[PDB]
Amino acid sequence: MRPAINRDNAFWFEAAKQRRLVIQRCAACKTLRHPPGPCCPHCGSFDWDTVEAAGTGQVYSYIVAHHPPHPAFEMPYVVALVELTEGTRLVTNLVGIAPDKIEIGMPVVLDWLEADPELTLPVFRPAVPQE
Amino acid sequence: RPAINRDNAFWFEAAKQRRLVIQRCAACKTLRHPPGPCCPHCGSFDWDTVEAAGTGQVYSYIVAHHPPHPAFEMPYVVALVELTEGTRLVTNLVGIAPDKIEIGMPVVLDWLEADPELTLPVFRPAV
Amino acid sequence: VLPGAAAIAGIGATEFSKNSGRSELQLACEAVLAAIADAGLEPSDVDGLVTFTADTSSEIHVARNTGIGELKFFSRVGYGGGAACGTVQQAAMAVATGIAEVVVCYRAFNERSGVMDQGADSAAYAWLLPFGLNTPAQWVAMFARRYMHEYGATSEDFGRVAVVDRKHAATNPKAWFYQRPITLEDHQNSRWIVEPLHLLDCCQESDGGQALVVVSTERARDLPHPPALIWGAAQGSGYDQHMMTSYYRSEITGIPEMGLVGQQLYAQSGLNPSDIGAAILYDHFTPLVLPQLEELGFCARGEAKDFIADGNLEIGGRLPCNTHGGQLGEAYIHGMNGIAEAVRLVRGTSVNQPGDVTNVLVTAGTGVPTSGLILGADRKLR
Amino acid sequence: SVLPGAAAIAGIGATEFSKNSGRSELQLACEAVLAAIADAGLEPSDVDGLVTFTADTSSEIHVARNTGIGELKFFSRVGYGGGAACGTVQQAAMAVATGIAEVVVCYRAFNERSGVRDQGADSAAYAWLLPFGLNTPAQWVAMFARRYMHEYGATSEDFGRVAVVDRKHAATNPKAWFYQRPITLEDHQNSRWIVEPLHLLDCCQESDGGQALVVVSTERARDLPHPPALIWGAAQGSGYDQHMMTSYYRSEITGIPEMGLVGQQLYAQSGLNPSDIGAAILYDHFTPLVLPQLEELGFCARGEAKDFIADGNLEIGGRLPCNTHGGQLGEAYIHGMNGIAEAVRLVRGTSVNQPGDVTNVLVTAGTGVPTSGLILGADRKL
Ligand SMILES: [Cl-]
Ligand SMILES: [Cl-]
Ligand SMILES: [Cl-]
Ligand SMILES: [Cl-]
Ligand SMILES: [Cl-]
Ligand SMILES: [Cl-]
Ligand SMILES: [Cl-]
Ligand code: NA
Ligand code: NA
Ligand SMILES: [Zn+2]
Ligand SMILES: [Zn+2]
Repeated sequence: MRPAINRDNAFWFEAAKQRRLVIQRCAACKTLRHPPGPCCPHCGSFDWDTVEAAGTGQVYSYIVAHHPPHPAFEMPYVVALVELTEGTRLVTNLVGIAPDKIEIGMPVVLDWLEADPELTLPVFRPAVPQE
Repeated sequence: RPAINRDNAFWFEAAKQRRLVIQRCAACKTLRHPPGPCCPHCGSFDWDTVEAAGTGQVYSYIVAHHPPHPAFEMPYVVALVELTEGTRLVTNLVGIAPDKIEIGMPVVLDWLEADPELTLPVFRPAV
Repeated sequence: VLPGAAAIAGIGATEFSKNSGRSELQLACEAVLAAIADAGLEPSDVDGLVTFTADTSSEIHVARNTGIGELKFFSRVGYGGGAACGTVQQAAMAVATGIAEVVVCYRAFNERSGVMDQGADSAAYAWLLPFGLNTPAQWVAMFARRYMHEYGATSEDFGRVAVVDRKHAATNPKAWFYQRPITLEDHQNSRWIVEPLHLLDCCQESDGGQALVVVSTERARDLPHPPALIWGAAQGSGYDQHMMTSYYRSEITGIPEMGLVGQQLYAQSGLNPSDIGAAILYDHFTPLVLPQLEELGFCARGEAKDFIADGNLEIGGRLPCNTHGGQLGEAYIHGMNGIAEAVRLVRGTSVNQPGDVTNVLVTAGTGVPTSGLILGADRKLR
Repeated sequence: SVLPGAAAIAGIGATEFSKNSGRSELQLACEAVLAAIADAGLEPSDVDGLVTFTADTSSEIHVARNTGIGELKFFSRVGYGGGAACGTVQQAAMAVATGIAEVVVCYRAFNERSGVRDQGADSAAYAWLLPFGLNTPAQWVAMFARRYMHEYGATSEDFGRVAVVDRKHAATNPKAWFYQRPITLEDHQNSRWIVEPLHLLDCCQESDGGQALVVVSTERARDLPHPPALIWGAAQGSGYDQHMMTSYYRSEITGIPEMGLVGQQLYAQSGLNPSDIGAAILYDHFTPLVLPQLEELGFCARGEAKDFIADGNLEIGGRLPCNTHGGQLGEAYIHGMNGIAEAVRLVRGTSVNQPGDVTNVLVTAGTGVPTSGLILGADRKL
């Protein structure tokens, strides 16, 4: 699969290909925004840059997909809503943990998934290894 | 292959048999074209078809020059034909140079093979 | 003046099935003609048509097939089932301003039997599909899990919604699950789709069409049925609204955009929650029924589970709910069939009529920009 | 809920109009929307409604979360491409007149020049066109134009005079693509055939860009920076047996009955006659349908638009100054929305080609489709 990339989100997937997880930021008022877009809703500036995330966060919510089967994944699989330390949130996969062991608020850290030779994606794993 | 669904498939199936048809309300017998599932005159969803006589007149027409169309030699003609039955139909007009077409001229039905899976009505001068 | 200016005078529907055997346009035309006839009108009386952005039977195709002919009003509302009550707001607005006299709102599709550009709508999927977050059930599940965390609701609390839906559907001959009620045990035994949602938390897709005729309240008084006056009609989209995935707000366990709908409905109509005698609460998935009750003021934040466990959604309870069976039990016509049930409740003609009902609150799709109505008995004797 | 005169356009905003914007459709929308809000002396958080076209890819929620508009109480679409332009403003005025919304932004933004290019009724309509090679808008219009020539004796030079006056006005408009680039009638007749009877210079080019318009109550507009452009008429129209660009099956196909229907409402709403119209912005993505528009709107007799135009009435010094920005043909093809902006300028006094004081301006939307129009005018008083 190729993500639905256009001019307003290409920067984030390009950073991901370089194994940098980034957050869009207004260059004028420095307010972060995610999901991204061309304008700052706080001050109206169209000038923006990015900050690199620390790579830390917490499970804010999650889902455990059981049925129907997804082709690209072993079932069941987990998608988490991760609240990054910087204060924005991010949907991504949560790997390395049995679904019944997930706790809301648990600390997680960034890892990188090569979804295919063309696509590298950020994913999160528990800060505490599951053995 | 045209944009075929359940409400216009009958027309292209008939065209496959070299029959030009017009949808008709089974209840009040009023013809309609382009087709649709309902009669706007009486509300019936029952319909059948009548076969056209194969005659009509050029009601309007266009001559396409540019840009190029892949499936046609440029220029080509598309005519709005008024059938004797009173409905109209868009088709191509062949067998006449574009500068010789006159509004109102009589035309007769012919059949165009276009790909080996699509047959289409075409019109040419009565003569 | 909008509130009370217009009313629903006609409802019309095809059968709801899993295979209509005919085109979406034919279904739309059938439902539209049925609603027109139900209002005691003729197609030539219609001068307005409203549907959803995604509906493939455009206003002009409906009009030339049905004999509606010319139109002075034709509009769409987006965001899928979020739009259902908005289509009626559109019609009421056109009536109140004199743009149109007779407006038909419709939706018809073969969602059970039927078979990306550079824009922002397409690009929104980049945050979802690469991670396998690809279905509406999963999008809803992300909210439901957090609501459980914050308020201690359980799967059985969501299941009670399914049970009451199916209880009402079981006595509704038009419902897909006519004569097939479920138990809470049935709900809990049904397989996981996406935790915390079981199979029985999720509605199935449907083939069918639904239409509604809106006229002035004065006109409706001369038509055959008790008018269902449009006392409130509202749209709502919240701060940082996304399509099913508004996961980035300070709190994600409510539905702020439904709170905004409700505030307008109560202000428009001059009513309070205590004045509402029944509710049609959009329920393509069960869990968001709970925050809907809270957003609309029927119980305190986090206490919908208690409101439901106490029996208040039952026919004999304080807030009889989804008396047709809901999207979950009757049919998934993206909320439009719920508006029809609200009309029946006002008329007194519901198959599960909970006695006399003066005011009915109806909501549209949850997780999206949304809408609502308050339909009420005619307030004559002023 | 009186509609005529209740609402006004207080702000207009646009990106540059180009052949390659170098940025996204959403960015263009956001730029035009924020420009229009600032033009009205307002802030994004003041906005509570958004209206656009069905095909616009920058949905209301994406515009709102990018610009800081935040919550919305009103969000609707109008279909049929450029036919919708004036209908978006009708929507806004109706929401203002009914109290649904206080501040509504109508917008359209796209990269139609530079951007890369089912079983429902809309898709199926193409079955009557594509198999015969009738696949472009120029060709759909040409079919009408040829019949208009036949019935009324109009010639290609009559259509050319529209292109000439359009380009004369664009030539003095710095925002127009054809700024400083007028044409002669000889240029028009020498330009290559596209589809007879249309030459290249009968056809507008595609554009990249965004256009937005801010609509508020007339009372509120009186406190904002510019002379209010009151919405004295706002109407939609779809005719008997209406098709999408191809209504070839009517008894007569040389008029535009749906535009006559728009005009009837505009005049009735506004209390005006054709003689009261100080200028006309007539949709002109192709030149030939300007002629039947003049007839449908009552400025001249059936079949005599060629004479009305030959007499010089469309010039800046004529009795019906027309397309003073250059039109879609000369300025930019923003599917009619930039024409509404020029009408606002004419009421304000700020057109680059201002013909003097202009009290009332009639604007039309797309031709060949379900369509719309406006009458904008000066404040009749306080
Ligand atoms: Cl994607
Ligand atoms: Cl040919
Ligand atoms: Cl289980
Ligand atoms: Cl806020
Ligand atoms: Cl109770
Ligand atoms: Cl067009
Ligand atoms: Cl030439
Ligand atoms: Na009509
Ligand atoms: Na707002
Ligand atoms: Zn900023
Ligand atoms: Zn009939």
